[PDB]
Amino acid sequence: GLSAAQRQVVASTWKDIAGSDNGAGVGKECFTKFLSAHHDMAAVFGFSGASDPGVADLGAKVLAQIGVAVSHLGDEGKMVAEMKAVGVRHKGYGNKHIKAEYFEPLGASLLSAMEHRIGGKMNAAAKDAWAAAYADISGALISGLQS
Ligand code: HEM
Ligand SMILES: [C-]#N
Repeated sequence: GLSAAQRQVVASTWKDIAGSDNGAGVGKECFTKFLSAHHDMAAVFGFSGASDPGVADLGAKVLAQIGVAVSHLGDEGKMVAEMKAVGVRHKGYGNKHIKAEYFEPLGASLLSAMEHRIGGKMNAAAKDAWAAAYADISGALISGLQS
């Protein structure tokens, strides 16, 4: 759960993270750094490696989905219901054995890619609130995945 203050710094910094490309660039960097660090993850996604054209594609779709989750943070039941639906779709994605443990390393890569973009605006308060926001968004996706 996010506090009112955490919801506010997440909604505020998302404007800068989204940039003029709806976070597409942040997505490309997150997924390229993640798969370069964990080569074993390429197969879970069905990618050939970090250079596969699909990582820039999927990176834009993930960041665009985080953007609609950010627009619904004020209604928790709404945000978790729609992230559960995304999670239910993941049962049939990649190697079809996506595991809950894979989400915490992905989170670290996302927060670094966000910081890379926004610089000093991703301060300690922004990082804690985005860590809390990533915990709820992926947590709701995992619930759908395990349903
Ligand atoms: C390490 C964990 C994850 C894995 C292995 C994974 C894997 C995949 C794969 C393989 C696809 C491509 C499906 C296709 O070919 O159409 C996909 C699509 C998608 N993923 Fe993930 N995903 C993960 C985490 C996430 C997270 C954290 C989000 C949260 C926003 C997310 C959001 C999406 C979206 C929006 C799509 C596009 C299709 C749809 O809306 O269902 N994924 N994911
Ligand atoms: C998930 N991409």
